[PDB]
Amino acid sequence: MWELEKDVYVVEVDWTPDAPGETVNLTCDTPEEDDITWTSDQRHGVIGSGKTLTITVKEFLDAGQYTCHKGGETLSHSHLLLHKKENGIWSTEILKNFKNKTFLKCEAPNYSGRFTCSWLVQRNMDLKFNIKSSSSSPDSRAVTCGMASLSAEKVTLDQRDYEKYSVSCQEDVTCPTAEETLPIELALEARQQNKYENYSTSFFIRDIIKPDPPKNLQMKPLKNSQVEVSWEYPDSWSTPHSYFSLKFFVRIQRGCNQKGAFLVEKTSTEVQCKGGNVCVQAQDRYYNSSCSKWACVPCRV
Amino acid sequence: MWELEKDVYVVEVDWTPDAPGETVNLTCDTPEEDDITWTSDQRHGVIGSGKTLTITVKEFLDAGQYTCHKGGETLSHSHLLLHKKENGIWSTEILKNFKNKTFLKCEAPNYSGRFTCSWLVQRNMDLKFNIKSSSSSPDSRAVTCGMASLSAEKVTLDQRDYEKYSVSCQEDVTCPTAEETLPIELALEARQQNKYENYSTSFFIRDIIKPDPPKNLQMKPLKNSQVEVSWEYPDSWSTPHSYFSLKFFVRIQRGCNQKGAFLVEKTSTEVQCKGGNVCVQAQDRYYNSSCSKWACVPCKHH
Ligand SMILES: *[C@@H]1O[C@H](CO)[C@@H](O[C@@H]2O[C@H](CO)[C@@H](O[C@@H]3O[C@H](CO[C@H]4O[C@H](CO)[C@@H](O)[C@H](O[C@H]5O[C@H](CO)[C@@H](O)[C@H](O)[C@@H]5O)[C@@H]4O)[C@@H](O)[C@H](O[C@H]4O[C@H](CO)[C@@H](O)[C@H](O)[C@@H]4O)[C@@H]3O)[C@H](O)[C@H]2NC(C)=O)[C@H](O)[C@H]1NC(C)=O
Ligand SMILES: *[C@@H]1O[C@H](CO)[C@@H](O[C@@H]2O[C@H](CO)[C@@H](O[C@@H]3O[C@H](CO[C@H]4O[C@H](CO)[C@@H](O)[C@H](O[C@H]5O[C@H](CO)[C@@H](O)[C@H](O)[C@@H]5O)[C@@H]4O)[C@@H](O)[C@H](O[C@H]4O[C@H](CO)[C@@H](O)[C@H](O)[C@@H]4O)[C@@H]3O)[C@H](O)[C@H]2NC(C)=O)[C@H](O)[C@H]1NC(C)=O
Ligand SMILES: [Cl-]
Repeated sequence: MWELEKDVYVVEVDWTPDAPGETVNLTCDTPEEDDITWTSDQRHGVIGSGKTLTITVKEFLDAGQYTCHKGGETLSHSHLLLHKKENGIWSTEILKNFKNKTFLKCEAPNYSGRFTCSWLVQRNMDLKFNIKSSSSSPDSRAVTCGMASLSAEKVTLDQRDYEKYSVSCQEDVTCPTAEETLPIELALEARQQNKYENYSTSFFIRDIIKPDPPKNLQMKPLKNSQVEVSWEYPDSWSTPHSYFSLKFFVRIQRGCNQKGAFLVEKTSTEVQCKGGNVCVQAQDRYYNSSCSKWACVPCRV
Repeated sequence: MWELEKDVYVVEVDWTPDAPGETVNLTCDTPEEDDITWTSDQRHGVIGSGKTLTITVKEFLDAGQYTCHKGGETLSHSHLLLHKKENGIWSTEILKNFKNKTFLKCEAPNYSGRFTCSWLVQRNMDLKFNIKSSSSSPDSRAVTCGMASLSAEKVTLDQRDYEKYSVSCQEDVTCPTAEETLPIELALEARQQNKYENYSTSFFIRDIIKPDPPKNLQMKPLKNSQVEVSWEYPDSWSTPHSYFSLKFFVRIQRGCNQKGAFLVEKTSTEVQCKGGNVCVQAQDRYYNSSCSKWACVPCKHH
């Protein structure tokens, strides 16, 4: 057993059929020692007595809020969370993993240090999240995360729509241009009713980069079946652009889709369409990170 | 007098003819107090006695290793180095200054933070060098230098060729784009026998930059007395090249010389030669730092 916060404890439990439950002592926060009575918010009536209550916690009915009493007045209460362990593996049942079998997915629009991480939930009910820097060493990368919020966007995997959550974070001290020598290690604590689980992830900001689509994609014809297309770097992207260079792929219509797109490092090109869309996306010139969303415009005069 | 390291002390001395030497007390590192005697590695026999030896240090014979003894066994020893001061000036006799009358010359091939400093020596014998960050304040630039090594190259000044030393250094913390707001202040300690001197220098890495010569200098003709010459930035140079841009000068034949060289910011040009060499050197586009070495290459029927 271990303390999560004031008067909230987590109990690790082996979830095999014939497992011996953990015996946990819960003492009352009062100077008195007589006429002490205990109750649970999962059971009817008095379930114990004595200043210290000793119980065997195996099932989830053995969890919850245990309340003290003396002479009809309440005294204190302690909360029990369960951390399931089955076949040697810690449970991961509150969150739904993405197609790539990861649970936490983070992406950053630039190298400033700000980024967001997101996850999916199997059932959006009675949830409590909290995310922070897992490693707390001096040579760790300090991060200041916000509070988790339910997002309007709903990811659809298999034939099910999962609600997604998200949280924005900022790296404390930064030098965008500097090379990253060690990763950002994060940890999400997840609760659902009286179930406790936790998810961890490590990453370099360079690997999670995904620029925003190029802005001001304008049109200008040239001759029969030819048109010059121009654009400019997005406002979100890191500055100066001479250092944080970008490359672009250009495809035609009728992550990184490289089926029939041609590379252009400059911010303009000449191409033939005369019917259909001319779409262009961006990527960091020097590192193979995630590409941007497509920015499309028709091919009409 | 002041301590350089454990049991090694430096004595500042005015080297005018009739100068009063500095009196220095040397105590023994032992709990005993009787039968204590002193010797020197510059003098024969016992030169003193008592737990504390008091001597007048003026000449170099008064320097060296002073050893402590009791009952035939050695106890401890202290080393004395001399720092000469003549006409108010601290001596600079171990090192030979360059043509520009400086002693330390540093150069960097890129903005990484790595660089090297070099110096010359008048006589390569019984030398000990050590270089470090002179200022040790919080707002100073921290540097981690290596060990000084004798170089194969020998600079030739006047009518004599002098042996050269060099040491590579790295600036602890770096930010590629960042502007340098204060310089890198270094200090070299030099010893030769029992003589101590020290040399200092301050610089911004941007000022010591000297790129390496441009690589893959290929040729491709055009017409009678016309030919296109192309090259590419050197591998040592900082990246990305869109930020760390370079300039190039192109001269003809038959450390920026630029006597008859013409500027080209792009990595190629068309020029007339039809006989001779076409040489090209590089420089940082935006700062007037040192230029690179030259990269040279030579130049019927219907
Ligand atoms: C993700 O999820 C995992 C899985 O739960 C988290 O891992 C757990 O973290 C907690 C807190 O960091 C760990 O608890 C600590 O455990 C140590 C060591 O405990 C063992 O050794 C002790 C020796 O004194 C012993 O007392 C312990 O006994 C208890 O537990 C057993 C059952 O295991 C039970 O039978 C006993 O009756 C006891 O109740 C155990 O054998 C312990 O020393 C710590 O306590 C000290 O330090 C704290 C901090 O100051 C202090 O407050 C205490 O008073 C005490 O001085 C503390 O209990 C837990 O062990 C981890 N789980 C595992 C499997 O190792 C992980 O933290 C989560 N990560 C994130 C990022 O959220
Ligand atoms: C390059 O070369 C120059 C030239 O030598 C170096 O300059 C010298 O650096 C050293 C170390 O930083 C300096 O020594 C210190 O001196 C101070 C002040 O000393 C004066 O005032 C003292 C007042 O208490 C007094 O005691 C001193 O007296 C001694 O010297 C006189 C002769 O000058 C002699 O007659 C006496 O008998 C004494 O022996 C002197 O008047 C001193 O306070 C320092 O000591 C304290 O701090 C150290 C550090 O913690 C500590 O260990 C000590 O116990 C003590 O608490 C220390 O001795 C020296 O003064 C500098 N030279 C000059 C001319 O100023 C320079 O450092 C070199 N640079 C590089 C980068 O290598
Ligand atoms: Cl210099």
